[PDB]
Order: sequence, then C-alpha cells, then structure tokens
Amino acid sequence: GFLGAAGSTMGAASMTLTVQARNLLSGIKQLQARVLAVEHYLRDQQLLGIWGCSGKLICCTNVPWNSSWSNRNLSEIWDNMTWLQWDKEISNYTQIIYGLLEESQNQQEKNEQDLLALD
Amino acid sequence: GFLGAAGSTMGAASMTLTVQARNLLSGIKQLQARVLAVEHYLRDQQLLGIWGCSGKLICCTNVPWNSSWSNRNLSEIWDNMTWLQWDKEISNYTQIIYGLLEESQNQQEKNEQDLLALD
Amino acid sequence: GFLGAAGSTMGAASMTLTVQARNLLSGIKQLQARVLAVEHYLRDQQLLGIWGCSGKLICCTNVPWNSSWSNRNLSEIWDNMTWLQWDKEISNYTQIIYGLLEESQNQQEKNEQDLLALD
Amino acid sequence: EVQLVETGGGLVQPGGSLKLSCRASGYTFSSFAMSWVRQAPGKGLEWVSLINDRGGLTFYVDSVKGRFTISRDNSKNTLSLQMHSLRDGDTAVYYCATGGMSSALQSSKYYFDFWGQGALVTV
Amino acid sequence: EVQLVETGGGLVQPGGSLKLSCRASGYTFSSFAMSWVRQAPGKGLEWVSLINDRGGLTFYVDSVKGRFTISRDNSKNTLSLQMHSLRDGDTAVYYCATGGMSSALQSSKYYFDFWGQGALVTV
Amino acid sequence: EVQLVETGGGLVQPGGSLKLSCRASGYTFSSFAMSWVRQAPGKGLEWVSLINDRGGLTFYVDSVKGRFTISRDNSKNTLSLQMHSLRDGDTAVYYCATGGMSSALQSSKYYFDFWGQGALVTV
Amino acid sequence: ALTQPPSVSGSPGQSVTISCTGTSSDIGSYNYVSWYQQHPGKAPKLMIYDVTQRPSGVSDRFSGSKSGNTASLTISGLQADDEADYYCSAYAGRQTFYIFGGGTRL
Amino acid sequence: ALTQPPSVSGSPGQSVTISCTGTSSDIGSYNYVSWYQQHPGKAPKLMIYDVTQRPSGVSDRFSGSKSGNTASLTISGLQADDEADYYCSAYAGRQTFYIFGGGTRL
Amino acid sequence: ALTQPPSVSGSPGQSVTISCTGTSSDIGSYNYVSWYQQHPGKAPKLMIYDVTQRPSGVSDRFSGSKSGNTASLTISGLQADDEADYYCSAYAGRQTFYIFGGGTRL
Ligand SMILES: *[C@@H]1O[C@H](CO)[C@@H](O)[C@H](O)[C@H]1NC(C)=O
Ligand SMILES: *[C@@H]1O[C@H](CO)[C@@H](O)[C@H](O)[C@H]1NC(C)=O
Ligand SMILES: *[C@@H]1O[C@H](CO)[C@@H](O)[C@H](O)[C@H]1NC(C)=O
Ligand SMILES: *[C@@H]1O[C@H](CO)[C@@H](O)[C@H](O)[C@H]1NC(C)=O
Ligand SMILES: *[C@@H]1O[C@H](CO)[C@@H](O)[C@H](O)[C@H]1NC(C)=O
Ligand SMILES: *[C@@H]1O[C@H](CO)[C@@H](O)[C@H](O)[C@H]1NC(C)=O
Repeated sequence: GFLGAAGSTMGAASMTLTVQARNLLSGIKQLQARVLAVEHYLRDQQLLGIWGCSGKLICCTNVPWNSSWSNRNLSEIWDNMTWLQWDKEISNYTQIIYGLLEESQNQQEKNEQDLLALD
Repeated sequence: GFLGAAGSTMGAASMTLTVQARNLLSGIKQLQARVLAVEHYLRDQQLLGIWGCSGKLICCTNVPWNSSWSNRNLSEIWDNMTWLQWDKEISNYTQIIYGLLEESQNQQEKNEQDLLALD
Repeated sequence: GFLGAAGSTMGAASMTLTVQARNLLSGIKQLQARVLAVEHYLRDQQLLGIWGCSGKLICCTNVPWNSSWSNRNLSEIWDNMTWLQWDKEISNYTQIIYGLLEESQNQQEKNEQDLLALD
Repeated sequence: EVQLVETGGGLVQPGGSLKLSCRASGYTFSSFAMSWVRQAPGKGLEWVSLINDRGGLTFYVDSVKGRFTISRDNSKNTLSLQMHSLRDGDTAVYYCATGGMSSALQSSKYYFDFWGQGALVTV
Repeated sequence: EVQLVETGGGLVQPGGSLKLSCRASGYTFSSFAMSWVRQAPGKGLEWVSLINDRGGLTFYVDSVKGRFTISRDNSKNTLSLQMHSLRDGDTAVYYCATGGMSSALQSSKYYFDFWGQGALVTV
Repeated sequence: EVQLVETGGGLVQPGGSLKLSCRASGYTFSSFAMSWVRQAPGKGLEWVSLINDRGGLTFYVDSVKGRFTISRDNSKNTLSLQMHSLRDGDTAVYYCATGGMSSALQSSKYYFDFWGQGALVTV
Repeated sequence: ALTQPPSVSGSPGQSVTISCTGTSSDIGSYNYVSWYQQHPGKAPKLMIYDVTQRPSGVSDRFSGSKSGNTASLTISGLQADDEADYYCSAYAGRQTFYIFGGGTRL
Repeated sequence: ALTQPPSVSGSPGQSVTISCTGTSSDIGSYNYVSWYQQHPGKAPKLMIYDVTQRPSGVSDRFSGSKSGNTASLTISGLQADDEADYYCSAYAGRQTFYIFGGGTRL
Repeated sequence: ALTQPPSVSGSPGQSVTISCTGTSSDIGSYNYVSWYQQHPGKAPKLMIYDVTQRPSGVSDRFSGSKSGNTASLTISGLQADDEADYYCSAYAGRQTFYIFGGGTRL
C-alpha cells in the first residue's frame, strides 16, 4: 500500500516504487494546488530526464560515491536503515549529487553523439 | 486524419498512432477541463513509464497472452477487427493486464540492476 | 547562466542545454499562463517522444539533411553561427523536418517490432 | 494461381555484377515477406537472403553480407536482388520464394509458401 | 550451522537427461546467490552455473549453455539443476555452492561461501 | 607552425612499463582528436590508438587493448600514452598524430593532419 | 547444414521414413522444421510447414514429426509420382535464419 | 584456466607459498581471487575471499596477496592437517564468470 | 593490411602510379583512403586525405583516385625529391579504425 514501506528497510522499500509513483499523480485555491502538483511532478520527471533516467524508477549512473557524503556500509544503508533516515542523513548533499549527475549525463550525451559519428 | 482509422482494422490503424497522439494534447470550468486533460495525459504517460514504455507508441513486453482474455487468431484481431471492437471485448481484463505489465517491468528493472552490478 | 550562450556559437551553446531545459519549467490570468506553459512544455516533450527522443537533449536521427534547407558547411553552422541566426535561416523548413522525423520514427518502430518478432 | 517469374542475366566473368528481378502475381505482394534461395547445379538448396514485407529490413547469410543487396518495390510488385564480386562458389539457380517471415501482427511463417522457377547465374 | 544436501541420479546413458536437487538450511535461502561447481574424478574444480538470489538471472559456461538449466524455488529452499544430452566429458561430482554473486544492494561476493557434499553424475 | 615533440623512455626489459608524453603547439590542442601510430624499424606504419578531442573516448587495436592506455590533458596541451607488459613485438618508433576523428559537429577527418618526430621504444 | 541419408526407397504402396538430424540450436529449440519436395528440373514445392502442419493442396500421405533434435517425414502409400528430392529446412535463430539439409532421392 | 605448480611441500612449522598466474582479464583487472582448501573425499572449504580477506572460522596462518597478474597464498606454521589440495578462483568478467586453477597437493 | 607493390620507379619527369588493394569493408564501402609520404629518417607527411583531396602545402603533382576496392595515387612530374616510402591508410569501421598498407619505395 501507499507509503506502507516507509518504516521498512531501504531494500524492502525499493520493491514498492510503483505504488508511490502511481499515487503521486492520481476554485482558485484548488486549481493552484493542482497546477503546482503537476509542475512539481514534471520538475521531478525533467530532472530524471536530465540525468538520463526519464523512463526508469531504479536508474544506475556513472557518478561514484564520494564516501564523504556517507561512509556507511551497504548493509547499514540497505538492511539496517529506512529511506526517511537516509534522506535526513544526506539532506545536505543532494545538490552536489544532482550537479554531478547532470554533468555526467551531459558528458555521456556528448560521448554518444561522437560515437554515433564514427562511420 | 484524427480518428480516421477508427473504422479500419487494428493493423491499418496501428500505422496512424502519431495522429491521435499529437491530437490528445494539442474561466474556472475551462481551467478545470484543461488541468484534468493534462492530468489524464500524464497518467497515461506515467503508466507507460511504469511498464518501461515511456518513449514508445508501439511497445513490446514480456507478459504472455493468457488466451483466456481472448482466444482469437491474429488474423481475426489484426485483419478482421477494429480497435473499438477489441477494446470492448477485453474491457473486463485491462486491469489484470496492467497489473502484470507493472510486475513484469519491476522484475526487469531489478534484473537490469543486478546485471549492471557484475564487475 | 540561463540564455548566456545565446550570443555564442552553436557548438559552444550546445554544451549548456540543461540550463535552459531546467529554466523552461522552473488569479485566472496567472492560472491560464501556468497551464499554457505546462501545455507547451508537454507538447515539446511529446514531439520529442514521437521522434524517439523522449529522454535526450541531443538526439541523433535517421533523417538526412536535404541541403536545400541550408547548404552551409559544418564550420559555418557550428563555429561561425549562433542558434538565433540558424533558427531564422531555417524557420521556413521546420515543419518539413518535423514531418520527416515523425515518419522516420514510425518506420523505426515498425522495424523494431518486426525484429523483435523473430524467434 | 500464384506465380513468380524470374528475369536475369547469364554468364558473367568472375568479380563482376549481376541483378535479378522477380515479378509476382496472384496475391498481394506487400502482404508477404520474400526470400532468395540458391541451389548449385549438383547440390541441394540453401537460403541466401530475406526481405520483410515492407522492405525496411534485410537479412543475409554471413558469406554474402558484403556482396548481395535485396530490395523490393511494392508498387511494381517486383522483388530484385543485386550481387557484386561474383565468386566461383556463387554459380547456381536462384529461386524467388514467398514466405520466411511475418511482421509481428501476422501468424508466424519461418517457411516458404511459394516458389518461382529460378534464374541461372553462372561464371 | 549451514548445510547443503544434494539429491540426484547415478549412471545415465550418453545423451540422456538427469536432474539434481539441492536442499539448504541454516541461512535465509533467498538472500544468497547459488552456483553449481563441477569436479571431474581426477581433476580440480570448475564453475558450471550461477543463479541469482531471486532466480530471475542465470549464467552458464559456454560449453554447457545448450545443455544445463539452473533454477531455484525460494519457498521450498531448493536449488535444482537439470542437464540434457549428457556427454562423456560431463561425468563429475557436482557441488552446490552458496555465493558467487549479489544483487547490487549487498556487498560484493564473487566467491563461494558455503559448499555441499556433492552428487556424483556418471555416464 | 604546428609542432609535436615526443618525450619518453628507452630500453625497458620485457614485461615492464613505459610512458610517453607528447607536447604540442601551433594549434588549439582541444580542437583535434589525437592518435598514436607505430612503425617497427623494418616495417611500415600501423595505427595503435585514438583519443577524442575531449579525452572521454579512447579506441585501441585489439592486440593492445589490455596493454595501452591513451590519455590527454587539454589544459597542459599534453597527449600521453602508457603501456604495460611490453612484448618483443612492440618495439618500434611511436609517432604522435593530430587527426583521425572529429566530434560530430566538425567536418570528417579519418586521416592524420600532423605528425611528430617519434619516440623509440625498444626491448 | 542438416544431415539426412542420401537415398531412401521402398515398394509402391508402402510407407517410407525420411529424417534429418540437427543440433539443439536448429531443430531442438525451434518448432519450425518445414519439408520440401523437388522434382528434377522443377522448383521445390512446400510439403510440410511447422513441425506437423500441411499446406492446402498436399495430400494427407505426407506427415511430419519431431523428436529430440531429429525431424522426420513419413510418406505413406508411396506412389511413382513421389520419386523426388526431399529437403528439410529448420529455422535457426536471428543470426542464421534457415538451415537446409542435403537432399535424399526417393 | 589458471596455472600453479602441481605440488608444494615443506617441513611442519615452516611457511610455504602457493601461487597461480593468470592473464590481465582474470587476476590483474579484478581484485577477486579467492582460495579453497579441499581435503581428499571432502568438499572444498573457503579459505580466502577477495585478494586479502579471510572468512570467519579460518586461522590467521592463511594469508593472501596479489602482485601483477599472479595471486599468492602464504601458509605459515604448516601443520599435518594442512595437507590438502588448494585451488585459486578468479572472477573473469561477465562472459566468463569464474576461472579455477589446477590443484596443488600440500 | 593493404597490399601494394613493394617497389615503384620511373624516369624523372614522368608519371608513376602507386596503388593498394583492400577488401569491401576497408576501401570499397568507405571513401576515406589517405596517402602519406615518408622520407627515411623522417616522420610521414600527409599527402592526400579523403579519396581525392590534397592538403594545403602539397603540390598538385600528387593526385588520388579510387576504383572498386583499389585506391591509387598518381605522381606526375617525378622529381628526385620524391624518392620516399609511400603508404595508404584506409578507414575500416568502428572495430578496426585504420588499416595501413605496406610501403613502396620510390
Ligand atoms: C518492523 O520491525 C520489526 C522488528 O521485529 C520487523 O519484523 C518488521 O518487518 C518491521 N516492519 C516493516 C514494515 O518492515
Ligand atoms: C568529496 O567531498 C569533499 C567535500 O566536499 C571534497 O573536498 C572532495 O574533493 C570530494 N571528493 C570527490 C572524489 O568528489
Ligand atoms: C470500410 O470497409 C470497406 C469494405 O469494402 C473497405 O474496403 C474499406 O477500406 C473500409 N474503410 C476503412 C477506412 O478501412
Ligand atoms: C488465465 O486467466 C484465468 C482466469 O483469471 C486464470 O485462472 C489463469 O490462471 C490465467 N492463466 C495465466 C497463464 O495467467
Ligand atoms: C563574443 O565575441 C567575441 C569576439 O572576439 C568572442 O571572443 C566571445 O567569446 C563572444 N562571446 C561569447 C559569449 O561567445
Ligand atoms: C529537398 O527539398 C526540395 C524542395 O522542397 C525537394 O524538391 C527535394 O525533393 C528535397 N530532396 C530531398 C532528398 O528530400
């Protein structure tokens, strides 16, 4: 169910991404709320597109983890932690990660264009 | 032209998908109608994305046809039937198919993630 | 910065596509303006999707350049010209190009469907 | 009935070029995939090439990928094949065949439904 | 402790079929990838096949891609292997192994953590 | 004019490592793709490796894919090559070359515009 | 290529068996092994399509079957008009579309 | 396959070195060369995982290392109970998952 | 590799033809066969790029052509200063970027 995995581990919660994805979209004040909700949804979809993740819910990238953002083990993050705790721990680093993801995709797009240009 | 293939066979009509796709998007009451039309469009695009079909008009999947949904031959469906008749015949099975498509894509995304994890 | 490449060459400006892409989305009269801005954004995303470019900012296609649209050299276009000048020079040919891109993607989708149908 | 009639050349020196043109009638040409199948004078038959119903997709045997081009004109009901660098191992009767593929929305073929009489290509 | 116990056949004529079934206990079966590793009576060991923790992905050695199928039932805590066309070069002890892969959100394995006792497949 | 000047090592025992560094001037370094081309003392020339103008893409001859790494620093106007496991068949003069590729928005190259003098790598 | 005996024979009115053996990637994994009958000087005609199906116009004396990696054609009620070269053709995937066997003279 | 000497020996209480050499695509590029100890009549046990790491339950007399394309296992304090066949296993990519060496009898 | 005669010669003032033959995947399908002139002890210089184009600084006595799978370089007005080793270089796709021929001594 919607948000039922919120208290579950990140691993267990990663298997229910479509439930929340479906639920995100599902006078003047209500029109403003609906237009803003659409704009937010589209901003998140645009941001995924910029990263090359436009059609994926689980999207792997070419940006390495710095370890300064979090030096936890994979078992500590995926088995012993929830998504709310993880989001809180790295709330100060999401703009750095987003910037790196955008730069990495821009480099990937240029590399793909150049590879396609080889006769 | 828009919907000109509605009376044509499913095969013939499958070649005009961009005409309708383009035409789908093309005070308070009109704003509500426009916001709702956008929300519907986005729900259909989100649903395609959940299935891994975010950028395609004709998207092949890994979900087998049960034959209980319809036991017709391919010539009966694609050459001797229209999309309105087909939609009516399986109107009671679209939620089962949609659920299977979502589950299949979730499995595909996990498999892709695990394949990418092989050094 | 946003539109900072407007006076730069097409080559130099092609490296800042995410800045404008991010900035494009970022009572009754304002709701109409916001709904229309969303509809325009979605029309451009739908048009890219029709061409098979739904997740890309730089998307290569299978449509050849006719040379009647512009007979300039690549150095004249990418090194000695800006995007505003280029857009002005081919403003009378964008509907022909868009039509060819749509037809080419429709052919590509049918070819992909037929290739996937080989056991 | 369904008929396929080959038109083509005869003796061509090694390393040259030759084009075959196959006319068809009795069925809708654009509804079937077409193939060329080769039979050496003293051997059995082998598949050489396959073209889709629309003509967009072509497939070849590895040994002929760089020598043979298969094309089809659905308005002229004509299937043609063009071959370059004719090697001594390519002398044979070349038969037109209808079938061998279908475009996803049709029942499976993976067999040949109709045959022509065959053009003789020698070197 | 962790135990893997093989059940399987014995002497099968050349070209036949044989299926192995490996029971496991002492750990959560669905949390680990499983492999089969083969040891000829007079040789060392070689990897034969790998299955993921969920069972969706299978990998095989090129020499066995057309003969062996690996599958796992996570509700029965059972890993089975089925082989067809048993060649003379396939006679060996087949060991179950736990490890060899992990599903991206787990630490890397690329090694085998636990071993069974081995079924003897002969021809 | 345009000049490319090689710096590098000399005699290295079989199986060791050697790095070449090529300085360039007279043109914008970041605007051209760079290649390394090898000439054995008694043979003609063969292409060894290619790097893009930005450095993101590298290509190698199959025989050297596991031994040579090509890299470029566009701020230092420097193109370097590093090779490991130097085999006896790799002794040769290694020439820097400007050209061999372009990044899609430029006219086609697929040829080398400028050459250096060559470093001699022996074993 | 697929391997079948080079020659098959029998008395008129009796049945004969023609068969070809391939590998797991040709006949085993794909249920698409057709059979063709070629008279000397004539183009081959389709006799069997799919493993067991017959085209319209062909009599029911020609019947296909498959077991393991071997495909067979049984011709019952042998006639003098059946003395023709028979070939099997198997679908072998996307890289190798069709593999034909050698001929057998009946 | 990976190549190691067929036989290793030494006096009890002394150290021995067991090593196997592979290529750049097997041992060199991937830091995943495990070692196994197999007693005759018994299944192999895991002794070393990763290049240098040991599993729980194994004593610290078994220590791994790698240099270039050659992996080594040093066994200090040799005991009579260590006379077993040792194997190395390297991860070799996605097409060839694992490559095992021949055995060495200690 | 591409094959050209190992030696070409002629009287000063006369034209000579240098040519190399490749396959359909090297010279035939791609119109990118360049030519280089290498003096002993010196690095090669670019003489011809593309099938028929000349770089700036090279005289018009050097002219390229292509027919079928064979590329040629015609050198008119032969000078004593032209006695150098000539090589052809063809683009051969994405897997094999460049193929050079053997040299010819003029
Ligand atoms: C909540 O914690 C308990 C701890 O015993 C665990 O068993 C349970 O699965 C957790 N709930 C969810 C939804 O993960
Ligand atoms: C990691 O983050 C720190 C702090 O921002 C930074 O100084 C360091 O360079 C980063 N390292 C990498 C590899 O990004
Ligand atoms: C309508 O039916 C007729 C039947 O003769 C057919 O020829 C025609 O193509 C159909 N129209 C469309 C738009 O398919
Ligand atoms: C087909 O549908 C029926 C009815 O819902 C169901 O009982 C059956 O299991 C389905 N079969 C498959 C293969 O999905
Ligand atoms: C504007 O033109 C000058 C010409 O000297 C050039 O140097 C500069 O880069 C140009 N500005 C931009 C933003 O491209
Ligand atoms: C180029 O454009 C002209 C004018 O519209 C047209 O006549 C010509 O056929 C076009 N050529 C191609 C190859 O599209």
